[PDB]
Amino acid sequence: WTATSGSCKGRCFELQEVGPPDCRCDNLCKSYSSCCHDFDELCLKTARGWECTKDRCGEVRNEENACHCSEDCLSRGDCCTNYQVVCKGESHWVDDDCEEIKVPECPAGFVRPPLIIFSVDGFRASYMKKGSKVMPNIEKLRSCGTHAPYMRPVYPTKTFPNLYTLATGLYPESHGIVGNSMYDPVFDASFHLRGREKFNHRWWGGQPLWITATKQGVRAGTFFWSVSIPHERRILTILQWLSLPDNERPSVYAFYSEQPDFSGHKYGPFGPEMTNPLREIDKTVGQLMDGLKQLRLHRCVNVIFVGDHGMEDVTCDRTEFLSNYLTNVDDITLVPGTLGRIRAKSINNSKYDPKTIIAALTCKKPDQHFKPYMKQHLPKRLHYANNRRIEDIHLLVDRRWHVARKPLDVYKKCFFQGDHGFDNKVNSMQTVFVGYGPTFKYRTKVPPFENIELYNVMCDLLGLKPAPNNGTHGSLNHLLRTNTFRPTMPDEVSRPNYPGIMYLQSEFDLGCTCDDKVENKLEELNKRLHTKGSTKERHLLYGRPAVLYRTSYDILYHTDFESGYSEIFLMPLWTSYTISKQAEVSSIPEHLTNCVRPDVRVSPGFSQNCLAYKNDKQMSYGFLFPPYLSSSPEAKYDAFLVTNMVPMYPAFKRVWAYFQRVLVKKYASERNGVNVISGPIFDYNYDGLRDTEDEIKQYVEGSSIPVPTHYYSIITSCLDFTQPADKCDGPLSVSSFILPHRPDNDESCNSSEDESKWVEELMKMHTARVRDIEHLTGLDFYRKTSRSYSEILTLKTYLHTYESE
Ligand SMILES: *[C@@H]1O[C@H](CO)[C@@H](O[C@@H]2O[C@H](CO)[C@@H](O[C@@H]3O[C@H](CO[C@H]4O[C@H](CO)[C@@H](O)[C@H](O[C@H]5O[C@H](CO)[C@@H](O)[C@H](O)[C@@H]5O[C@H]5O[C@H](CO)[C@@H](O)[C@H](O)[C@@H]5O)[C@@H]4O)[C@@H](O)[C@H](O[C@H]4O[C@H](CO)[C@@H](O)[C@H](O)[C@@H]4O[C@H]4O[C@H](CO)[C@@H](O)[C@H](O)[C@@H]4O)[C@@H]3O)[C@H](O)[C@H]2NC(C)=O)[C@H](O)[C@H]1NC(C)=O
Ligand SMILES: Cc1nnn(Cc2cc(C(F)(F)F)ccc2CCC(=O)N2CCC(Sc3ncc(S(N)(=O)=O)cc3F)CC2)n1
Ligand SMILES: [Ca+2]
Ligand SMILES: [Ca+2]
Ligand code: NA
Ligand code: NA
Ligand SMILES: [Zn+2]
Repeated sequence: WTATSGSCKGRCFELQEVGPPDCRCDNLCKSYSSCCHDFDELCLKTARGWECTKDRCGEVRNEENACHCSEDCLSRGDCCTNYQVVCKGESHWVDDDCEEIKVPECPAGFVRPPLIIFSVDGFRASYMKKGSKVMPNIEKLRSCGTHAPYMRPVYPTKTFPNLYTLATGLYPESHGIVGNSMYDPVFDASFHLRGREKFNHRWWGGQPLWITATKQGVRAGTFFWSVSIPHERRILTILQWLSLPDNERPSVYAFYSEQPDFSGHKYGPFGPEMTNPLREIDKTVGQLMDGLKQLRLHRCVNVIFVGDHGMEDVTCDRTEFLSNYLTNVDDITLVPGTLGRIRAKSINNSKYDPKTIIAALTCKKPDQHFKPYMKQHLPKRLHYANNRRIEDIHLLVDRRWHVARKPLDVYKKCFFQGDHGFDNKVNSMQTVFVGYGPTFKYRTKVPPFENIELYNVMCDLLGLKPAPNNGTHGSLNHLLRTNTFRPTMPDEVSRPNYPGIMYLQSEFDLGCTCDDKVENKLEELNKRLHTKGSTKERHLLYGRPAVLYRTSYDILYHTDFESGYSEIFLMPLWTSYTISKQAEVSSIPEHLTNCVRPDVRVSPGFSQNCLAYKNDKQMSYGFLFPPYLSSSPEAKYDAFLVTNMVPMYPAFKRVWAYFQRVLVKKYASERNGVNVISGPIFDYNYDGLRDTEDEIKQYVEGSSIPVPTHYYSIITSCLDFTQPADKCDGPLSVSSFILPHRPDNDESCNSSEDESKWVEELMKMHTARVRDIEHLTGLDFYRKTSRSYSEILTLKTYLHTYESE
């Protein structure tokens, strides 16, 4: 109930929302059908359009007009955005030579540069080049300000998840808006685009920028706009608010455009009908910039031009239908489209088995344009699992395609030629970033970065302390002229032990054999110094990682590698080694095929044993430092130590072996040596964070040897590849992965073929950021370099995506 008898006389676009049954005059009132009777009349004036003309210049103030060309308009702060161009011979901002903004040039009374976030729906990254001739204002912003070639959205690449990730710095799994459509089993409620339930605050986790602002005494314009309010009115309102008294005027503002997304859905991302939408957005940017210039705010305000996601070509003919795989199709509900989420139609149906459903969707047609996944087997980079609103069954849909339940859904609901929501590494989903203003840099290209990092930068820009979030603060300091956050390395929590030789062979009863009873003084001096760390400068190039939780571990040195061996988990947390360009691959000899040797530095009671692996019919074992790459026949013995050993399913061994035997050498050739740090990961509760001992759900049969859920490797080299990895004077180059440790290769449809036809493809799917690996391990890499910490942070957030240019 709204008693709409009240008025918006002098309350138009009020910043503070008033509580029912008083009527509302804010920029959201329409959407809740709650505006006062006169709102349209007073607040949505359209008389005479949006631009001054020669004859209007110096006119008599007619309050009915949408914007004003009178002489008093500047002081009221309600002129048309072109008033000074037409009525005072000033130039449009786009026609002006751009000039470095070394410091904020603001009016007196401004306590900080304001921030204007100009967000655009479906603004695919490639529009910056491909639409440049029709977008001169945006193109000025881009070239004079700071820009990245693209910005990576979060998965799913939909609107609501991404706009709210921009607002909070949080992954959808953490903020809760996990799709445009959702069901919450705890609430027994649903969330839709249409309707009212999306206005309840229990859906919306984390702390968005405007609340972070308000709580620290920085005033915020309201970010949301009702869809009926034209774009021109939104700009004029922002400019009106900027004219307000110093004690009332907000410091942070948001504009939103529904274009180009709206048109892109109908006409495809590059349809000829798309040129006009891009023209109008650019015209809107020009209106804003011309307004800021009239108010002498154009060299004061920092403007962010940012998109939420891109757009792909998708038509009805390219729709896979679950009815061509599943017989039981009525007993399930599907969230459809560019991603698939399946749950049961009724929880009273006990016969619903998600296992048999996954199997029925697995490699069934030879060109199948989706892959099913238990949500916890989704690549860790998507961070799309740890929320009760994300269904256990998920379908990652191929770019260009759609998934529906039945054919009736497609022809009872061809209309669209574009869509989005796919995997966030897909080029067509990439979007834009431009920063322009005194606090941003001048004519600077920055590398691609993920949208989860902006929240921190927008806080920096406003002198705010960010709420806890998934950004890595300082990873984008290179966007800013000043105002930078100056971060410290986390303090190491657990210091390592450095065990020497403390145990005799005969104390070990592992059930392990090795064919190694093989016998000088100078060569025995030589092997001790390898076991005290003479080649550690070689294999540990960036310092040892720091352990940031309480645990008990040992550094173990060897000729070819160095490990941090966990006594609690009975394996390394990490193993570091360097393969130069010149290094050579040898085979595992016949005498050492099933050789596992006791490590005399580590007690029997903190070691694995071979008997457990024998008794476990499902589980075999592998090695973190690969025997294949031992530097000498003598050094190869070190690779068979029990402390280099880890549990591996035979299906995963195929992957691991190919990676170790072929790809590691390949990368060293292509990159001029590589440093490799490999290790296990335990995420049984799929929260993206290192598991404690008591969260481990599976052990090797009849033992305390915990089974990893994943295996990682960080592959580092010199960005200048003319210098070898071990002698790099400059910036580093990194690529990493988190492979799921799975007992079958059902994920790879071509896995019965040779490993050269599917393994590298699987690793690409599971590419990762070092920062991903850090959350999952509690480790901190790159502790000792000649590089700045900010540069290291940027490097830690890098993702190698394996997409073309
Ligand atoms: C991305 O960044 C985010 C943000 O930094 C990271 O998420 C944080 O991770 C922390 C560790 O997991 C987590 O800390 C916990 O806080 C609990 C209190 O949580 C409330 O308060 C915060 C702060 O205001 C608030 O933000 C939370 O909001 C969540 O929940 C509501 C829904 O109820 C949503 O509105 C919102 O979307 C958000 O949901 C998301 O997070 C929750 C977890 O909080 C998930 O469950 C959801 O699926 C969703 O992803 C909350 O309102 C606190 O209760 C926890 O304490 C337990 O664990 C500690 C460990 O120190 C233990 O010592 C205690 O005993 C305690 O256990 C007790 O409860 C247990 C279960 O009921 C039980 O087992 C025990 O026996 C005890 O009874 C914990 O300290 C923090 O909340 C989240 N924050 C957010 C916003 O998600 C995220 O990790 C980052 N991701 C990556 C990959 O880096
Ligand atoms: C979603 C979303 N998350 N954050 N934003 C704001 C936001 C963040 C950023 C940013 F700066 F972050 F880039 C830039 C712009 C915006 C404005 C988006 C906008 O005006 N839209 C039209 C209205 C619809 S839906 C609607 N739904 C819930 C509420 S409520 N309960 O939270 O009040 C109110 C609503 F009207 C959403 C899209 N939209
Ligand atoms: Ca969108
Ligand atoms: Ca975990
Ligand atoms: Na076995
Ligand atoms: Na297979
Ligand atoms: Zn859309």
